[PDB]
Amino acid sequence: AAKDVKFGADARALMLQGVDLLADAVAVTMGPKGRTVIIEQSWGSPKVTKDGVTVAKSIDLKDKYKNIGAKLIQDVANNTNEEAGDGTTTATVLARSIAKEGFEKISKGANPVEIRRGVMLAVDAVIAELKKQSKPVTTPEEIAQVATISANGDKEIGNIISDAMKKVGRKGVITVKDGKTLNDELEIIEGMKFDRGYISPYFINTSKGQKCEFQDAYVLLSEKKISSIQSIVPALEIANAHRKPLVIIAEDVDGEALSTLVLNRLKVGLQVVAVKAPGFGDNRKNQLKDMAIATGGAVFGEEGLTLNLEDVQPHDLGKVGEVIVTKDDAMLLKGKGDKAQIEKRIQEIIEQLDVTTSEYEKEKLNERLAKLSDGVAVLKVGGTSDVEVNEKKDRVTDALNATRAAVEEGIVLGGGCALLRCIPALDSLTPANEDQKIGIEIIKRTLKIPAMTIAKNAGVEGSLIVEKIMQSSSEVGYDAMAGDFVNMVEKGIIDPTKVVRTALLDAAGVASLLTTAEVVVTEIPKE
Amino acid sequence: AAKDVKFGADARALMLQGVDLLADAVAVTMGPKGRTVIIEQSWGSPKVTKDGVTVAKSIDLKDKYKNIGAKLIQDVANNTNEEAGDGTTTATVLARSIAKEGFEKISKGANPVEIRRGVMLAVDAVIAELKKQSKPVTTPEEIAQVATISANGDKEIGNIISDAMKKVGRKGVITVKDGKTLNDELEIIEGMKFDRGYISPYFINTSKGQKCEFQDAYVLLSEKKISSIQSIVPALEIANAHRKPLVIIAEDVDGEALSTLVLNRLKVGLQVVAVKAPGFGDNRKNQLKDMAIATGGAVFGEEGLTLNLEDVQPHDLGKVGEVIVTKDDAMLLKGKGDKAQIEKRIQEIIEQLDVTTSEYEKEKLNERLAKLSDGVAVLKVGGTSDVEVNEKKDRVTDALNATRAAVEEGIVLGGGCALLRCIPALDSLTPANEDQKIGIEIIKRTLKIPAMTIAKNAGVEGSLIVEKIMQSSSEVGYDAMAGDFVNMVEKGIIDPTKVVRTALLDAAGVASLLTTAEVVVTEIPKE
Amino acid sequence: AAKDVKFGADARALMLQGVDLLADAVAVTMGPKGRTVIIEQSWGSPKVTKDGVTVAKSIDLKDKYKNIGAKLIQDVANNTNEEAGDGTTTATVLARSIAKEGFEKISKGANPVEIRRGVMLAVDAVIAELKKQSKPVTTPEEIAQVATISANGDKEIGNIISDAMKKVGRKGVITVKDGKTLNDELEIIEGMKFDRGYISPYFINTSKGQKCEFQDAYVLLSEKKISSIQSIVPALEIANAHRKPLVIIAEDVDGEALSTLVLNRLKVGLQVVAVKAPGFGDNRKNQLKDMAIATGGAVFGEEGLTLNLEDVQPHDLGKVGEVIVTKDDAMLLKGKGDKAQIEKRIQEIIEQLDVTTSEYEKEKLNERLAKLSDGVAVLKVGGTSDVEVNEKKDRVTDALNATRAAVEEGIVLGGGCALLRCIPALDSLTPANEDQKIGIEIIKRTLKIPAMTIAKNAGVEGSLIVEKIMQSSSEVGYDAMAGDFVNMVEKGIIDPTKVVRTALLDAAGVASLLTTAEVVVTEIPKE
Ligand SMILES: Nc1ncnc2c1ncn2[C@@H]1O[C@H](COP(=O)(O)OP(=O)(O)OP(=O)(O)O)[C@@H](O)[C@H]1O
Ligand SMILES: Nc1ncnc2c1ncn2[C@@H]1O[C@H](COP(=O)(O)OP(=O)(O)OP(=O)(O)O)[C@@H](O)[C@H]1O
Ligand SMILES: Nc1ncnc2c1ncn2[C@@H]1O[C@H](COP(=O)(O)OP(=O)(O)OP(=O)(O)O)[C@@H](O)[C@H]1O
Repeated sequence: AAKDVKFGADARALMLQGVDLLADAVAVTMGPKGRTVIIEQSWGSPKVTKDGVTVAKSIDLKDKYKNIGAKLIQDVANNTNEEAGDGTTTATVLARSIAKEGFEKISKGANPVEIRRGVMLAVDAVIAELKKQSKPVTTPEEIAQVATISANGDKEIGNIISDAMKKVGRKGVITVKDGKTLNDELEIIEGMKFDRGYISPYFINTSKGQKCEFQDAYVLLSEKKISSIQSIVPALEIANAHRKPLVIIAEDVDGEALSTLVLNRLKVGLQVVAVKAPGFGDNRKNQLKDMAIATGGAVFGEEGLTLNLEDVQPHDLGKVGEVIVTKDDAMLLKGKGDKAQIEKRIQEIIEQLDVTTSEYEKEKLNERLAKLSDGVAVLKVGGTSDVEVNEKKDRVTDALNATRAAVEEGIVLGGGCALLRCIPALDSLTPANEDQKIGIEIIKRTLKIPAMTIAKNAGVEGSLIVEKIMQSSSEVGYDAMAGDFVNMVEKGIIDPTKVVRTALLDAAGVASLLTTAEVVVTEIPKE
Repeated sequence: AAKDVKFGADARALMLQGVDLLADAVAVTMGPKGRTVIIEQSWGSPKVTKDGVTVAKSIDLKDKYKNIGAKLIQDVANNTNEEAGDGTTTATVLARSIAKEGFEKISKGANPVEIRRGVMLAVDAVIAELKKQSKPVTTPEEIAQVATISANGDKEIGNIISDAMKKVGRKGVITVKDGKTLNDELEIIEGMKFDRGYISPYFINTSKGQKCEFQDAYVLLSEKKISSIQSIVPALEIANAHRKPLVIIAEDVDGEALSTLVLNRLKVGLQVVAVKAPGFGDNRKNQLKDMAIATGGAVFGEEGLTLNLEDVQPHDLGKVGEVIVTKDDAMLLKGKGDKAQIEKRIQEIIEQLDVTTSEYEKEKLNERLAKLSDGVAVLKVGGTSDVEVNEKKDRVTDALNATRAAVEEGIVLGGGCALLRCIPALDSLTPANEDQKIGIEIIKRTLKIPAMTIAKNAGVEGSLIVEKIMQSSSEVGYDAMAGDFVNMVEKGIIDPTKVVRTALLDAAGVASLLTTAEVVVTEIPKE
Repeated sequence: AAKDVKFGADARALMLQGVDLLADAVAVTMGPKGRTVIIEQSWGSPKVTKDGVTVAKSIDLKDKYKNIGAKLIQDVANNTNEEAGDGTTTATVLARSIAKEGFEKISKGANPVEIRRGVMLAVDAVIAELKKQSKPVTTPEEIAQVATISANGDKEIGNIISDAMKKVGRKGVITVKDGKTLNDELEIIEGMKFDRGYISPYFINTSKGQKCEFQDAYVLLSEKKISSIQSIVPALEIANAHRKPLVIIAEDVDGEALSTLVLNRLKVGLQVVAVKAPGFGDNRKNQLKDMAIATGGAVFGEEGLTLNLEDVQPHDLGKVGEVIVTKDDAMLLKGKGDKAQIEKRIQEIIEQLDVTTSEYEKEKLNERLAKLSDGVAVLKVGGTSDVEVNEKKDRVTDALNATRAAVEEGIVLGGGCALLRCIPALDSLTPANEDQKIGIEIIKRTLKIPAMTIAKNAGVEGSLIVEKIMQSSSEVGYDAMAGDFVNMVEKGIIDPTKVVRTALLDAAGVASLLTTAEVVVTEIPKE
């Protein structure tokens, strides 16, 4: 596969052209006054999006050289998204500025490696300054303000997010789902729910809603399948002797056992129900064990210390205040397990969370903890059409990620003033040689880009706005939407520290490396 | 794959061109004086259709940028069709008008998102006004008028639909089927007809029509296959002892039992007949249960509380006044069950219908309810060729959907006056800022489009007609077909509220979102 | 396939063009002030590499004739990289210089073969001079200096490598792996770790970290799978009688023995744990023998002297001070085996090393030796993105290779002065005839190329710098990074002798042979 090689300024110019194209495409979506971007899909309706990463990841150029810069900027945006979940457009603009300055400052005697060293030094100093400047979050109003700002200045989403986290705690489980109505909703699921329905409709006893209901019902857990008639008779004997319903959670119920259950329920009125055990693999056993602790019962069929169903006892069956089972989902509301073991199980789960880190394992552990502790909340966003629902879901997810980040770390002035306030810190550095001085100057000049872009999107001269902000007091910033200088903290225009620092770090790291190239090798295009 | 990017005015112009082409193609079929569109088909005779959604879906543009607008308008039309079943052309024209007005107002200082918010606020106010203006449907005359207007001014369609809904109630089951004669027909099916034929022709006892006819006949319902000769003798013995016919509905009849039945009938004249069970699986079980309840009999072979056929009893067999069985269908006319049991079964059916919604499940539950309660109505449309039959079926389906919507909610003045009468409600709004004022003005100017289009299709000046309508009383409108101003309600020109509000909402929602684009990303055409 | 033939100066010019292109692409990355080269990747992000062999291996030219020279230079670079691991760019530049000089001197009467003979003679003399000038490496500071120089002036890598070699000896096992933090980290592994996890979670006894810890635990080693319950019980009585925990390392634990162990641990609290054996095939058996020797136990199931598990003895069980086992890895820290046998094992392994040499076999034997003697060290390189991590990892690997080469042999002045100091040796040769004199002259003039290139990359006249170096004292060269003449050894600018001599030998060997061509036969391009 023959290859083409270009030397010197030509390759840099072409790469800069590609970077500028992608950055210009992504920059028009920045600020409260930004505008959306339409992407043409290959199978159906186009996407109308306002996310920087989504726009960046859907641009590939014909020329083989510009595509290199496009790919590098895509990597910057994707890394920022993966690390923080927000602040991708800021990363893109910062990377573009750094790349432009680096390409402009090269000369015959310059040493790009030392320039990169100086850039990294300046970035480290700026990040330290940001960490000094931060402040924690304590009030729900701050949470609501962060959520509102991250969601394109929409107040309803912020209020919904604040209510959700208030109800299920700040570090709970929250998810976004497609709605079917015009207006969004918040639904909170409490107790134990595992999305399974009764096997046979004959167990229905409450027609309204086609649901089966009990009160103070014995709970039976069986890890393995229930096949032999001899393996159930003691349980029904106990339930009928103590005049209490019985809910049978087992891997499955065989034809003979199911026939016995249904016939007894029909002809004697004995209150009994059966549901499939939830989860697959080790998750099934884990959930069964957790239910056993929650309801104070015992599980049958464990490989270790196996217990036989033929010798069930009244103390082995857990007690639950309420049980609801329908076509699709089942709910155990009020367990009766002892508190100490519940707390110990919670402690073990949280300890396990820190042991092994994988998205699936971590998510499963968090879901189990939420089920066993406080519950989960579901956000359903509505709209007139699918395009609207998707576009709103993007913003809602951005708001959730930003709010979580603001819970983890403090908050700083929004609107790009957080970076502008760090310029003074760069005047205390002592560059070792000339190249590090060049790098420090590059970072100092680049720190102003975000606020300038936000002002530019509003249709006003950004440079004058920045000049005015720098000379004003410490807490004064520019409110793009209103178009006047206000007290940032009071008005609630705030941003998490994690997002800002991650964006700056990733952008600088990638762009500085890019600016040291001298030769570019590509493949000749095929016919 | 390489991709192309366009900025600002060029993308807007191309997308507007595509939208204009699609809407111009679709809008020539609006109003009573509209003309048809011929769609070329790749496997037979072309379609000659006057339906907006079909024309919208049958258009794809060679260029990529215009295709985006075409696809968005297709989404609008499809959403309106699925939600309401009518009013697709109105939605298309409203979407075009909103898109054009939004594009005409974008400038450097403009803020498209706030314009969208203002548009949504205005649309909500207008829909509230419409719901205020709505009035309920009370008499069959309004049903006939709605059906007639929905079917492009065809009185026979309205009369047929009104008669059908009178016969089978206002919420019965009505289905449209192709015809084989010049004149359309209405057929009512009462009792329980399930389209199953006698297993052996030897049971026929009436030459004319080759139909098996019985009076005051026992019915034997079996969920399991009848094969054993032992299991079938007792029922025949009871029937012979009581000297009454007997119809067997079962999963299937085996060689031995079938041979016994046929030979007994032939050599002794015993009155018997057997048919397959209708439906499959759980549906079959439910159908058998419903017949058992209706006929006052008992079902054998049920998995829960199973009853075996060897111990059949006289009180376990239902009685039906009349039984008709032929090669294609079998009908049970007059059941002999308990009225309270029937009422409870209907209550359960409707309650289940109120639990979970799916087209298949809802359709099946409705079919069972109609069979057990009032029956169904079948409409057969006539024509000289398939093209005419399809073109008329389109209108008949539109009429059914419009009449159903009119039954569900109120009715408002037709001919576009319903929207024209809502303009004053927008004059009571107070925009928060300039952008919301621009959006409100956009909707205020858009609300006149339907009347203007209807007038234009008639060959007169739309603006003059709209102006004259606006200065008249609150009850006067324009009769497009006749060509004079009349009392809209008195002449019977009315439309459902649901159609109007759905069209307005969908069109505004999609168009306003479309009008906030700044960039378009599309794939370069391949080779 | 049709082929094309070229004669004389045409072919030489074409091949020289190809060689010049490749060498120009590769030489811009030489010295402390070099610049990086970007390679376009077919499936993802491009590489940003400052590695000579990587650049050379990724250039192919459309023209058939140039590809010959490109391929020959690729061969030079690959051979140098394989033999030494460093000094690829020096080899490439030397090869270009030799090829150009040889091509320049071919005439009607010249004899290329004799020129090659003279070139080889001069190269041998220069290599002898280098070996005479070398000195051994003694202090850790020299190791740090060599690592820093080879790592492109990065002191952190040098310090890390020096510390690692101090900890795990100067001939231990060091591996480079991708990290997950901003800063590179050094992790040292001691004892014996084979990355195997506990068979069943029930064995966990330390809640924090979900680990299993024992002190002074009996060790049972079984080459073959332990399945029959009778084959594991006697060890259990032994352990429960001596009141010590037992660790069962075997090929696998079947459901029977596994059930016995887990049940006893759960119900009686007996301290036991089991793990799979490491590695496959003969490696597994060798590892088991090594553990047996270290712990002082005996391996069960050996093909020779097959010792059945039914007769375990208190003295046949290994003893280990500490045991840690978790979901992924297990560790035995302080074995109680006899020292003398440990030595005999070590001498046996090292004796086996020298007999057979295959990369897999050498790696495995070295791993076993390190595990049994001193342990291993892991170098984790940090970074913000994949490109940065790869770029740093290249330099780290080059530093490791250079440090190993400098430990194996001596060190010589860096910056190209080592070769410059060897020119006087060539003045003592007496060419047999004219052609050998021409070859000696070619090598004499070529020896200056590395220093000239390094000076050129810094942005100064290379000729003046090399001339001033040659006329100065022996211990004075040019410091490119600072830009002044200094004492090379004192400043710590040194290189290994192996790298220099290998690069010179390979470059001369290939270029001299290339410079004796007269006809080039190439395949005609296809369609
Ligand atoms: N009303 C406002 N006035 C001033 N600055 C604002 C205002 N609202 C948001 N900002 C600032 O603008 C930026 C928010 O824009 P945006 O959400 O597009 O940025 P991003 O996080 O980089 O990208 P995205 O969220 O699309 O991935 C943040 O700097 C936020 O501080
Ligand atoms: N004789 C009439 N005079 C005035 N307006 C009329 C008359 N007949 C129908 N209309 C109005 O014209 C529209 C009916 O046309 P049409 O059926 O093409 O529109 P649509 O409901 O948007 O689409 P579709 O063809 O799918 O039903 C409705 O607004 C109806 O109120
Ligand atoms: N500060 C310095 N001043 C002078 N010479 C230096 C300095 N640092 C390194 N050198 C010399 O420059 C050369 C380093 O270049 P480099 O490591 O790129 O060459 P290479 O070993 O041929 O290639 P590579 O390591 O990429 O495979 C070596 O000769 C080293 O001795």
